[PDB]
Amino acid sequence: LKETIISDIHCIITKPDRHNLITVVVETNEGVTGFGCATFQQRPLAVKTMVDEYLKPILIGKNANNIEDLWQMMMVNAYWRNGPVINNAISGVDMALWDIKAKLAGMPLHQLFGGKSRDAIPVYTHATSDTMEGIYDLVEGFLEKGYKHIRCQLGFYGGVPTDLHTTQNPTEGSYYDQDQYMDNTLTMFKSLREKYGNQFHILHDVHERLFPNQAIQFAKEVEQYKPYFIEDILPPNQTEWLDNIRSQSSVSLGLGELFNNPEEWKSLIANRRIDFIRCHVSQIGGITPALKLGHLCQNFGVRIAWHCAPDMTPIGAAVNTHLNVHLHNAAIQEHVEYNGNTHKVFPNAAEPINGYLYASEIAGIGVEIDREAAAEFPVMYRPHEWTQSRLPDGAIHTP
Amino acid sequence: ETIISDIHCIITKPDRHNLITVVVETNEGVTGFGCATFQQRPLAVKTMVDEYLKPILIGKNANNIEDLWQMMMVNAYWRNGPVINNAISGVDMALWDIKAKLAGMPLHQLFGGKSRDAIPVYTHATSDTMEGIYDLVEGFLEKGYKHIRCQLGFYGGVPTDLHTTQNPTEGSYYDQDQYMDNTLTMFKSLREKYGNQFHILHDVHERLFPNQAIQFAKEVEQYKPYFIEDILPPNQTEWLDNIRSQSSVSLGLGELFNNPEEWKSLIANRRIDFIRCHVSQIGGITPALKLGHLCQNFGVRIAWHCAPDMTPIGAAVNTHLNVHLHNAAIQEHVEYNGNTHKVFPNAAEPINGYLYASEIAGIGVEIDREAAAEFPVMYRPHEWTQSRLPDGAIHTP
Ligand SMILES: O=C(O)[C@@H](O)[C@H](O)[C@H](O)CO
Ligand SMILES: O=C(O)[C@@H](O)[C@H](O)[C@H](O)CO
Ligand SMILES: [Mg+2]
Ligand SMILES: [Mg+2]
Repeated sequence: LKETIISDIHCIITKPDRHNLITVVVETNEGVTGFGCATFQQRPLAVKTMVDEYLKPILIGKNANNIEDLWQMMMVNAYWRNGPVINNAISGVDMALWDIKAKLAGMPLHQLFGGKSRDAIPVYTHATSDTMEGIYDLVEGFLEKGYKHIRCQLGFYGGVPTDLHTTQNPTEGSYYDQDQYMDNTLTMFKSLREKYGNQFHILHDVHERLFPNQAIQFAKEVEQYKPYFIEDILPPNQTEWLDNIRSQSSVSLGLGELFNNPEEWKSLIANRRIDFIRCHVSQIGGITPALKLGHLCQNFGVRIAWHCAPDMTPIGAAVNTHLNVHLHNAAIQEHVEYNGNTHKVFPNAAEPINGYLYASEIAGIGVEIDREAAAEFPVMYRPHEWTQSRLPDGAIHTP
Repeated sequence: ETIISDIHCIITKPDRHNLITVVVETNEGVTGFGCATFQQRPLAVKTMVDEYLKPILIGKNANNIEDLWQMMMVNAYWRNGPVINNAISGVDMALWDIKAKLAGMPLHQLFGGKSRDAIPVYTHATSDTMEGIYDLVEGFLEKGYKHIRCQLGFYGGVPTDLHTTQNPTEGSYYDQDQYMDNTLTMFKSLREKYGNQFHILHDVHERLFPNQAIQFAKEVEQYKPYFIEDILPPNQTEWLDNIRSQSSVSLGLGELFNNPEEWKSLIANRRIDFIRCHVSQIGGITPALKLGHLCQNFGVRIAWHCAPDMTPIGAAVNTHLNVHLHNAAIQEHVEYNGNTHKVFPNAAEPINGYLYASEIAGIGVEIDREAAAEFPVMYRPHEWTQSRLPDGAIHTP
């Protein structure tokens, strides 16, 4: 191996399905090209500005081989640090550098790490509908495909305030009622267990919809249905309340897709407050920190379920599968089938087979972006009205 | 209702620093100004304001600052961090400016008025020699300052003078042991010469590993610093327990904070004496009031970070916060140069070691948009942030 000099950096935003996806491309003098995921779907222009105007100038000319040095350097380069815009931009670079390294090594990404500790990673997918029969329809399709884990949600939560006990002139927003949401969810679980028994593991995402007193009540009530995990039962700033849950419920908990600061997860993990870490890999700054966090979780007996919803490139998905077949404490990979457009922008994107995702076996990450093809689906402004989530009295709640 | 009619985000560089101002316009003729300054990444903040905050603010009622703050903070789902928070801060401060203007009151009067007459100020004396420090100190004492942050030596640049490797990686190098030794010599020398004539502050600037920090804290204690600042990086503050158990040294920390999880345990466990957050990096006035109150409960005082790379609008806001919040302690000095005074008129300067809050309606300082246009954004690399130890490793800068 000789020095590998960075020659150019690109940042591409594309929207082949419903979400703005962000890819970073790192070119080298040596003609070895790396690809990485930088997807912060809600603010893609801010991530692209970050890469183009700020990371590019500090990276051109540097030796790509020293990923660790470059990561440490990038993370503190703006002085102020740790956030979703900065970390996503860095992730795109970090993943691309790992891609370049694996290509130079002539190895699949996970082989650099130390290779496999499992044959493939199990997958769970999403069944959400306003009717139980909609859920049943989705569930039965997934079971036919060999899925053994399904995240189920009954009802949609966020609409006009008129349906609720609201005030005389409600502030504009996406309204919901926490009690209605909990009641529907418990009914859903009961119905699913009566209908399917233990045919599949049921997951559910509380999505920080609750106050702490509601969260603990919900944990106790849902316990009997033995969810594989209940996800984001609290927002990231009230996880200290997990202690009271852990002292009286055996419910399995996943949390962390929101994290972009180590102080959000350090005490959480050291105190065993969760069972599955859920971080979005690009939010914490890429592969480099994901390995370390995986190892931290291993020490404390916490398993890994990285956030892998559709708001991420198939490049990012492939990276997570490499991480997932390598880290011994990886548990499961979230997945939603890719549409035709996405498959076209990112060739060779793996889909699950009989409920398992297999890591790519060519050199590198295994998935790149077709640039000229990404341009057909340009960045789209989206209001994301659901993030203006309000309770009946009109107050914002964490969405 | 005060309906928001437009939002602007102006980057201007009258001095060394790309400063960022948010302007909120209204149909009530009233105009608000706020600071969104993240100097190292200004275009990212501007993108955030222009493309993302503006559409969720136009047509909304500016009176309800608290709602708008809560709404903005979670609007991108992912949250916290310097880019989003600074954008939000610019808006938040401008909404406060509008409210104060409509009330016909200085900002601090909205909050509940003064709990001190003015806020003391600390200045900066950095030199390569003790004599250089003495000269600076004496000039400050003559002007009525009683608190001075002192630093002996400059720490960065070429590693030729250090015990480095054969072919050092490009970067701004320093040696932690030389830095600690120089700082201790500085404290000793200042106390020998001036005794208790003035309070001495020093900013460790996260230069140390935890084991070094603990040792330094114990050694420097005898010199009674007013505070030692950023003795640890924001991800190693658990190590403050080690220090707090065996040293009486006064500690300030937090200019780097942008996430409440960074300060919550720290404050509830009394691990610092002065909170140092930069108001715009935590999201503006709205969260600064709450954080100030949180500290008050726990017996922690306030020394918000102030620097030339914050608009004078931001400075004025801090002085309003400082004369109002009972647990405020001291305001870091920012000697603004002439161009900056031109672009941001009526900026207060210390008088006999004190900063007095503005007494006109509003924040009291605005941006002159024509003046600002004379100094467009200019790229800067900030090479100092690539800080390295003699073996070539990055250290938090
Ligand atoms: O676990 C999940 O897939 C969800 O929490 C989504 O990521 C969230 O609605 C933002 O897209
Ligand atoms: O406390 C201070 O004024 C310094 O730590 C500055 O924030 C830092 O050098 C970046 O400009
Ligand atoms: Mg989720
Ligand atoms: Mg400082």
